[PDB]
Amino acid sequence: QVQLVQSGAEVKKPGASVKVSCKASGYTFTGYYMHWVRQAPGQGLEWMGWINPNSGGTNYAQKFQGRVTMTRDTSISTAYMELSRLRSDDTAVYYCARGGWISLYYDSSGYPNFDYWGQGTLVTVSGASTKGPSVFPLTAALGCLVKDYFPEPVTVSWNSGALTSGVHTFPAVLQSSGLYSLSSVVSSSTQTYICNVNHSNTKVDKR
Amino acid sequence: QSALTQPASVSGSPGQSITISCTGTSSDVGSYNLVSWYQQHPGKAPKLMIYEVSKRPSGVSNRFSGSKSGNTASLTISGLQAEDEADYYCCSYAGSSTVIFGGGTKLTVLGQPKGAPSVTLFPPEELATLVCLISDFYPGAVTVAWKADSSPVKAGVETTTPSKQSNNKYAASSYLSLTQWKSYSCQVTHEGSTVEKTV
Repeated sequence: QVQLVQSGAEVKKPGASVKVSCKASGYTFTGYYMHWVRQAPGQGLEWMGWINPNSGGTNYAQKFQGRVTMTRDTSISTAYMELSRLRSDDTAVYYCARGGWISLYYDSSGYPNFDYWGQGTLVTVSGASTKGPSVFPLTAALGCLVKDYFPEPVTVSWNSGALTSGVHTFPAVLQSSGLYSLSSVVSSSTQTYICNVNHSNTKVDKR
Repeated sequence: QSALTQPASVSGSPGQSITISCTGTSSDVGSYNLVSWYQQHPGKAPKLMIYEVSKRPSGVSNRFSGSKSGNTASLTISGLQAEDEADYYCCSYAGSSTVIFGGGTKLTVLGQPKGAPSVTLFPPEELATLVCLISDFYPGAVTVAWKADSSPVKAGVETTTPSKQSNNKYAASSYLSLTQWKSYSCQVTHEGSTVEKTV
């Protein structure tokens, strides 16, 4: 049975490099194209390129041409993908996948038939450093807006834990700066509302 | 390197037939019968469901079929089940030994009637950040458009992926970071229907 086993998760800073391995078993490694596909969180699949493990021949998608190198070691049936000069948006799950049978006489490198996949290798790219959040105030609707913090998580409460009904704390958004932002929301009233926020050793209170 | 065009979301009731479209150009989808469909459940690798437009790998249920007309390929799922709920990607040969994926389609199998989105738009000590808060919507897919007065703005926008609330509905948020603030509108469209908030 065909198995594609990838290396473990990677943590990197911008400008650095990452090299992901894909060890193949259960078939003849040099007989099939190996493709690389990546997927940023919540985003779509994105083809990166292929390699001929028998010859070492590659192609790469235009978008990664100049930054990516695909190599192979046939003695241990292992393919490699190295991505250089990493940026925050290179953060993704990287998959190796077996493509078409390698023929002379036909170019089957472009066949989108990926019958077997690696389990995927997460690499997270971040240049951001620890920063405390700023906290701002927003049937009646109320809430507070907390800008530019790092990292996850934060715990937010209202009136030091007294209120829960109709209370909604939104998931953080990750900005192109490497920083997070969220909002927590819960007129009739004759009321003090404080949103109590915990992180950076951060404890703030805000109406 | 322009992705194939798929619907962002598709929904159906159990037992129904659903169809997901994949629109490319005459130079890929429409020049070849090299179109594949992939099913992806969260946290797992994609899985080949259909290849060469209409062929099924062994093991794949016969409820999944594929067809192609012109530059548009289509995945059809009959007798919908709860487990068929996933993300679906079309993929085609793109010419010149390259491969291109479609943008992806979220298939939702309705376990509750489609509802809302409720939109709260905040124009907010800081005087600039406009905040569009989106909640209680089902299925879990929305797209967000920002307007300065009556003219679009697409720069400086950060939006979350939809996240599941306890009531199997979804929540999301879109941020507009500005300087120019001195009306604004947040436009969220859900299942082809637009919900608008103005400040």
